[PDB]
Amino acid sequence: AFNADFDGDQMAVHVPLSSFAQAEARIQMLSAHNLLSPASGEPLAKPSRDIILGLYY
Amino acid sequence: KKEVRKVRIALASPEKIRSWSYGEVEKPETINYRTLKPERDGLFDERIFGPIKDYECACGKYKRQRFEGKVCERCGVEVTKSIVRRYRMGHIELATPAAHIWFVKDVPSKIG
Amino acid sequence: PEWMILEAVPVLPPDLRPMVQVDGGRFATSDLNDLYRRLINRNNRLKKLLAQGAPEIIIRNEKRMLQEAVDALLDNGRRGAPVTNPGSDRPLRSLTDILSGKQGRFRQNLLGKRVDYSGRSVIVVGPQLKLHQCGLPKRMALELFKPFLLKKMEEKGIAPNVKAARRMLE
Amino acid sequence: KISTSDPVRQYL
Amino acid sequence: MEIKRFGRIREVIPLPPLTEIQVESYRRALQADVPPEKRENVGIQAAFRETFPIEEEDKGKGGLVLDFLEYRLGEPPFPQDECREKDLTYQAPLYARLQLIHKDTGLIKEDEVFLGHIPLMTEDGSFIINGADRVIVSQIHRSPGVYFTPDPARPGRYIASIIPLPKRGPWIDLEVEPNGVVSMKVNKRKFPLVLLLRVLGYDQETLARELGAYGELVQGLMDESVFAMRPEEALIRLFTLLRPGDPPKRDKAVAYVYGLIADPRRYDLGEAGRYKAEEKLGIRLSGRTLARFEDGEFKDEVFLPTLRYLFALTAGVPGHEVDDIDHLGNRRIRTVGELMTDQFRVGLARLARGVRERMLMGSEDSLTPAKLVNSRPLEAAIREFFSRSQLSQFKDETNPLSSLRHKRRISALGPGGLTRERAGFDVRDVHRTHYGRICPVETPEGANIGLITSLAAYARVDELGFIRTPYRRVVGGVVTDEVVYMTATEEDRYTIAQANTPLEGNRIAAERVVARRKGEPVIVSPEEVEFMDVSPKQVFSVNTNLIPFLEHDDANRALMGSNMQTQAVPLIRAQAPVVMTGLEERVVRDSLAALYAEEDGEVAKVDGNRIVVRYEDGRLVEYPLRRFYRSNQGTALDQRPRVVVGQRVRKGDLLADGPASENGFLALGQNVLVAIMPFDGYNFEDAIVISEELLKRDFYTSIHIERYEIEARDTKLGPERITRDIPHLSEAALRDLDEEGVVRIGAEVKPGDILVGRTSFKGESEPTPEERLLRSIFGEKARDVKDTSLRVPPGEGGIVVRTVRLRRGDPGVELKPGVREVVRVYVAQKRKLQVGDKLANRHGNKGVVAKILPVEDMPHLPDGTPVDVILNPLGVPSRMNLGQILETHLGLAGYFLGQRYISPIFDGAKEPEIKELLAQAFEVYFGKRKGEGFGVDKREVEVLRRAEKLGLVTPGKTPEEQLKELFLQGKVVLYDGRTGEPIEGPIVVGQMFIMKLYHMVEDKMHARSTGPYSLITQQPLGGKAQFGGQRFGEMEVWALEAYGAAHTLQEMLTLKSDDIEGRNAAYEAIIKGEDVPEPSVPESFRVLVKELQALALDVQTLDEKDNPVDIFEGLASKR
Amino acid sequence: ARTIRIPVHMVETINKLSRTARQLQQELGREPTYEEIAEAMGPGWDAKRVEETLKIAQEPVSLETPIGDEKDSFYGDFIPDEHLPSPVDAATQSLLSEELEKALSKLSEREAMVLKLRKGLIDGEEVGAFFGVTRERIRQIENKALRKLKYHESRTRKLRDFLD
Amino acid sequence: TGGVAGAADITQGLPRVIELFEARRPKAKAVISEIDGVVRIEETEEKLSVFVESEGFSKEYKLPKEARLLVKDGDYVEAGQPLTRGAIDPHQLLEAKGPEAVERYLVEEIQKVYRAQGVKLHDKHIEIVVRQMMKYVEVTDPGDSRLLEGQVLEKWDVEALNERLIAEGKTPVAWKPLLMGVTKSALSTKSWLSAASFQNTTHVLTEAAIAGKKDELIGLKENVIL
Amino acid sequence: AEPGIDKLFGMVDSKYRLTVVVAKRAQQLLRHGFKNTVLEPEERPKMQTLEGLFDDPNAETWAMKELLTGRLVFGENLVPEDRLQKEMERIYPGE
Ligand SMILES: [Mg+2]
Ligand SMILES: [Zn+2]
Repeated sequence: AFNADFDGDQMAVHVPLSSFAQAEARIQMLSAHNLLSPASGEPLAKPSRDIILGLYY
Repeated sequence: KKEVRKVRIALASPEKIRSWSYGEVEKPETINYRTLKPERDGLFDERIFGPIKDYECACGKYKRQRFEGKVCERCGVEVTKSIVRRYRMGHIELATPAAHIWFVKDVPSKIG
Repeated sequence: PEWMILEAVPVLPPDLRPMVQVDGGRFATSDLNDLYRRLINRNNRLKKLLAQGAPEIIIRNEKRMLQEAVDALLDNGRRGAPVTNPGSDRPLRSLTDILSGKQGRFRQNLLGKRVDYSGRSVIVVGPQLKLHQCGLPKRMALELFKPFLLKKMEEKGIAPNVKAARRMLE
Repeated sequence: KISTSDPVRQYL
Repeated sequence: MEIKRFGRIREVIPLPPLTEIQVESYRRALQADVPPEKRENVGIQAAFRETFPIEEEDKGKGGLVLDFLEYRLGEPPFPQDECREKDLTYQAPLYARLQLIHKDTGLIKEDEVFLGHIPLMTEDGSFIINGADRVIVSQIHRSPGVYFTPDPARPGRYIASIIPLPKRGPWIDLEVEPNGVVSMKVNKRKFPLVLLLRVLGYDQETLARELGAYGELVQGLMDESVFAMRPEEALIRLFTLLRPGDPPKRDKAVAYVYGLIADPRRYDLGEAGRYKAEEKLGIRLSGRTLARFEDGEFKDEVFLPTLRYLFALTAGVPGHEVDDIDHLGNRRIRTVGELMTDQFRVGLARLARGVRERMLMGSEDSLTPAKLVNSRPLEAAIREFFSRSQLSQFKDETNPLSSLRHKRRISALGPGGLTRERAGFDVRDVHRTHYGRICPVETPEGANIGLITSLAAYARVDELGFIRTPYRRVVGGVVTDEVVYMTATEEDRYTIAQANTPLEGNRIAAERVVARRKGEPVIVSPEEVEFMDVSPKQVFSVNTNLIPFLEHDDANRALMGSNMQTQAVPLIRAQAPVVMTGLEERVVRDSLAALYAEEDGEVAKVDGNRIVVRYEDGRLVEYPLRRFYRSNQGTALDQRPRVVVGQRVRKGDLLADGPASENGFLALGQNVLVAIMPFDGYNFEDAIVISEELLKRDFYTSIHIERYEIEARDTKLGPERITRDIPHLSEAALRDLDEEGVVRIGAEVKPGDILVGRTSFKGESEPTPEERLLRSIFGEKARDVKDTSLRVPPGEGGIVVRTVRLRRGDPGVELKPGVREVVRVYVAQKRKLQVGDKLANRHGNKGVVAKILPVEDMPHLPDGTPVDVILNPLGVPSRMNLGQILETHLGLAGYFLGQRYISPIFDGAKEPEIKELLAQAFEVYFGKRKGEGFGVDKREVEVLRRAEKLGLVTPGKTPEEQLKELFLQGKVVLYDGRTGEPIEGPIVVGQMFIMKLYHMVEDKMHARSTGPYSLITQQPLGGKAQFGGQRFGEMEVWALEAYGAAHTLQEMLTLKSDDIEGRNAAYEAIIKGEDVPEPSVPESFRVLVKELQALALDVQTLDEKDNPVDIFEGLASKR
Repeated sequence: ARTIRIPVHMVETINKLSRTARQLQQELGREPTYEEIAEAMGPGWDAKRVEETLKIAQEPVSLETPIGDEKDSFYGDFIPDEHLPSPVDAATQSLLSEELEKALSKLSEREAMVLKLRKGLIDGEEVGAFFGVTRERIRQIENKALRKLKYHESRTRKLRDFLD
Repeated sequence: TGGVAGAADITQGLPRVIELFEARRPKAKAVISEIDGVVRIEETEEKLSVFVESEGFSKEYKLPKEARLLVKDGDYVEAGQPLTRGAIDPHQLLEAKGPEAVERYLVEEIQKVYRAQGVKLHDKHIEIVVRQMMKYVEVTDPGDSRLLEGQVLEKWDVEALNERLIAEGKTPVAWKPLLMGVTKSALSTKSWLSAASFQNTTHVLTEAAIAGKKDELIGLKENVIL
Repeated sequence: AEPGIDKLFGMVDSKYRLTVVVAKRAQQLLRHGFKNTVLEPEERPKMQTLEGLFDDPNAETWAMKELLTGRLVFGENLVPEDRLQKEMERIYPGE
């Protein structure tokens, strides 16, 4: 989803203060819920590089 | 108290210029060094724009919250911190008018 | 439409055009203020010029300056560009330049603002972690959730009060 | 146009 | 250990002195080492002569003649180290001899006037401007000439261009649009390209016939005959064409300007310009530029040839007259000297400007010294260039290599007058001519790409900044050891071949062998091969040459590799690569890392701080060793002695090792045994798994040092004292604050401990009514001073190692105004590698540590030795740098064979040679195994089964034989470590070099809860100790907008950044476990409305029914 | 001429100061330390005086100025703010006033409010502090109430952690 | 896209996707058939010529040297059909085969680029966008505000609806479907707030002010500033 | 992921509605006293330093844990706006 590799990439982090902001955040913004992309009905939680390599062999 | 549901830009009536304003800035007196205080009536005067200190007044006749909405007898200071000093408006009264370049130099001269 | 003409010039608040003490004892003020003086000085010299007696050429001459000045604060550069004295041939930010400008108001009103409960570090793969969660450095968490912690310190015996709980972690 | 010239011309 | 090196291409000549670019330029620049008698008069002496003869004649009384004699600069005010301890700019003093003449009897000579303190160069090539060593990076641009480029929009015909730099100085162009006009433009407007020739003396008849008989375009020249029939009158006529309303009479004034002195450049009267001439167009030069003032009648051997070639270029093949701008023979490289000499002469003009005013101010004759000279201009001028130039920068000594490359890189941007920000892609691309002159890899990533790049190996700036790449001569089928440093341009006239060509000595060996004419690959015959490439090395830069098998790595990723080295941090356990290219030695040597022995002798004393050697000449000198010094970027620089007591030294042998050298060889990171397979996810996209074992030994460990500084300022409220006194709460925190005020050396400082104490006053001008009560309640008599004490910023500190305090009676130091006194605190800290760090090999595999595994369970080989790091395979296919995979293989060999090797650039080791060493290795590995008493595992056999089923081992051969095969392939059997079972399938392993990368300031994971706020904009701001908030950009807004994150977005716009009343109630609410409040209006909004009201416009918010509502809570209603 | 008005005398003063620095630049080759200027100027000139005048001589700086790499940097965002209670302070006033308010009530609204109001309400007068009752009852209840208040606040430690 | 040189006919990659969202006259356009009829071609040396005709009328089409013709002497050509080879200007196709055609062309012509580059994004999105490129039209038969004015399509469906259904007097508000670039579509919109953001903060306001504009907050940009 | 998020999604007419419900339920859970719940007895909310989640860890983790059950009622206009806060203070103690 985020185009991030570990060659030194750095991510920021924010905090939901209201009980509402939290509500939305963990309801409709939490990762484990948005699995299929808005661009295509194709998943985005696809087994990336290493996982396939394993499952393939 | 009520939700802001519509914003509106409209022209400024000179009488509305004055309505928003407090006092007239009538002299190019910023602040005079000896005392880093506002010079005379000038750009920073406390009457024109507001006091520079918390709940307290300029001279200190009234100093806490009990009387939060009243003004001082000999000097004018109604208070809640200097945010007032940053939101208040003052106006300059022009001798012989001049015109807004915003309306005179846009491609279609709105006045032309 | 009679309002397009100007005879009453609104002046922007003071704290928004600060006068401040810097390093060594340097000072710093919003360019707007030099422009304001421009106008006020001219406007006053005008009044006194009318009162003293009035030779035509000189009164217009001033009225011209005056006009120009009234442009300056509103928008600089549409007609000539005002300069602070020899040091920086820089357009004194005109009220306009404040709104639009290179890096103005509506502009940077959308470039970004800084969040209060934010943080940022290097990232690193978390294999065992589940999609659900994420690994966050406690050391970061502490500052991030400081107030949420403070109070929770008071709910437990770790600290008597907030200010305490604060110094406890300073 | 440019302000110096005009006044100069004006009183001169 | 033994060294075996594979490739054989006779390296004919050693690499040049790696800093000559910087060293020699400043040498010719300021020719001060040699008397004014010596001939090299470019630079300073030149710039001097250029503006010294100040002729001021008439307007009142004049006849002024101030003349230059000799330039002499000699005794440095202070020395290098002192210049760094104290804030100082190491500069030499200069005062040249001056004598002013008079029209009345008398010539007063006021010998010296020291104006301008000009910086000097360190023996390495770097400077010392203010505290930090700085460097002047070279540049590029259109070398002052004349070219003809195709016309803009009309497909038709091209136009001519005459390029004269300085800026002040015309810019000509010749264009013909035949319905009735011709166009020659100096400043802007156009006119006929003949009225001028006529002025000079070229008449329609002699001109048209000799010049364009072969060129019919002559007809446009003799066209307006009415004016062509009056000579000297044409002079006045053109004057008239210019436009001010000028006096028709001015005998030979403006003609002079485009004549001899100023505008046309005063560069070399032989090559600086006349080179671009005789070869490109025309032939001679009768004075520097088109110049003469002897008879009033001017001579122009340049104005006719330009049109001569336009008539020639337009009409056929005199030659093929099309100039590719990007040819390096068109682009010059400004060496340091030029860059300084220019600012030096800019100053000379500023100086000469004010002096002219004083030829009139001084009463009578005594006006030589002070009347004519004021040092204010030259100082400011030159000073500005070394401290404020966009080109001079902090030395990048993250490690010597870095400090060197940074010394020798070449930039685009700068003066602005050579190449600003707009024009790009044609310049940014790697032009053909860039060969051996510029690296094609070196330039940095990001917008600023290709514009900034360090030169190549054998690249050298000849006479005028033109990178000549060397190429050896080959007469017939014979190749020579003779070399010609050729200009970009001439390179095209010949048929050049590559070094890879099978050579018998002087004999080429294959009939159809590759060569490349002019930017075009061409298979030529041995008989056509005019010239040959010098070396593989010259093709790239130093920084790049250090890569093992560059040959097998995608030029793209090889860039990363080259820039990675520039980010190498010195480890307290340097190690040369198990496999090197061949320049590690030369790098450390040419860089000034290690300390070499001048002449042969024996050693006397070997201190940890000095090695006083005794030369056989009967002399002995003490060689100090920068114990522990602070690099600009905070990396340690120590010289560790490698010579024992009483040792006969060969001339030029390492006495001590530099910051990162093992044994005279460059060493960063440390060759580590590595397995190259997938681990759980610990190495997933670009993650690296590390063996705890690496930390057991102080392997990747590095010493840092940050320099915290605090000042005792003078407030009108009262001086800020620096004392052990910390007004409000504990002695516990005052311990390490041992010295009254300063902290004790060698004290371990953690985040939040006082490093230094200071006391300033409480309010702005008045005391506090509320604080008045409290103080009185428990202790009225209280020091009303405020704790403003330098503390340990979050992040980290180590142990204090040095401190500096400068009080009232200053020795010879510069204390800024208001600054009562300063207090420096140098802290040091050991950085043992950990999960947050990033390491990367020379190839480009960059990545971060994701997990430090217990030696207990990571991949272990059959004999108990386990792997240090486990690299993910997947990172290799996509990227294309098999060279690392090649390194690991040779590495494995060196591990068992206990030897290091040197694989050159493209001539190095070959796949068969490595398979050969692997063979030898199988015997050390498995031979001892045989004798030690045991054979093969069930495991070892099992993996073999799966290996033949794979196709890595010839079915039917004995395990012993099979494993040899399998090893030769570079892979061995590895057991899990966690289970002890084998890892189905052989896995390669080996000695790969890997460095650790420097941790930037940003790295220091920030994190802010609440903190300061800007004064005018009310958004969160950091600085010293409060971290400062993160930016929530539009792209991020949308992210939320897209989600149904309404509140979360409001928050980010209100409570978290601008809601003044919001953030406050926010905090408090949270504090009282109160669910946060509902957002008030943002100051962004308010600031706007008012900014908006500042202009006539009135913005009023409205209600349900169009009615008011109020944003500004209660402060806008009046009174 | 100046943004911060300067009297004619200070003006000429500054001119004389400048002029003098000029004649001093003439020979030293050393931009005079504020020692020369004092001397050359005249009767009552000292280092503190000149350092002060030249500080007032420097006109201000544009709060809005291009900074660092002029790409898009505006100077006025970097200055922090002082009157405004950074959250930390708002929380302070909350607990402080709530706890100060609890103690003020469980007592005598006599010498406690006197010193609470005299010190926390108007301005910083033992005698002029109490209404009709003289000094002896002031010191009496001030010091006895102030200490019972402090010593029980020592028991239930709420105040100890210096809110400042 | 492309460069002026001999005959560079199309535009690939992003450059195109710009040429599409922003209605633009391609480098190598393709004259469309304003008329749906039959084809006819001619021989003379300099310029070619294709003529489309029905039993009603015929139309002359100037096809210079570079134009490679897709059509042949003989068959039918629907309105807005490619008569030249290559790119099509959306305004013209709008005029010729209607909006439906333009919209349908835009979408599919846009996907042409991404599809060719591996990306598989749902049409939906491009549609949402294009729609907005036609949120406005042109006027030719007034009622409330004078004729030449470009205004929001649905806002006229507002006027026309109530002017013929609730309040009598059928004053038909005759308009002309207008297609405008994505940039312009937004550059000029209902709420000035939004327009102040990007266009000419200086002008956007001036107008919005004079007219006393009530920005009904809908849309996230404008309501975010608040 | 989270417990029966599908089940939850299905119980609402709009995704964004489910968010408002949970958030407002979590609100009330804390304000009126945290014992304002419908399912505490046998199998309820739980954390492990002890089994103490029974008192006050995560508000909405509860809200959702109740909503998943069929005891709560969310409407567009179920009970008049101000009389709700009054009847709730009257019946739920803990302050
Ligand atoms: Mg990355
Ligand atoms: Zn008062």
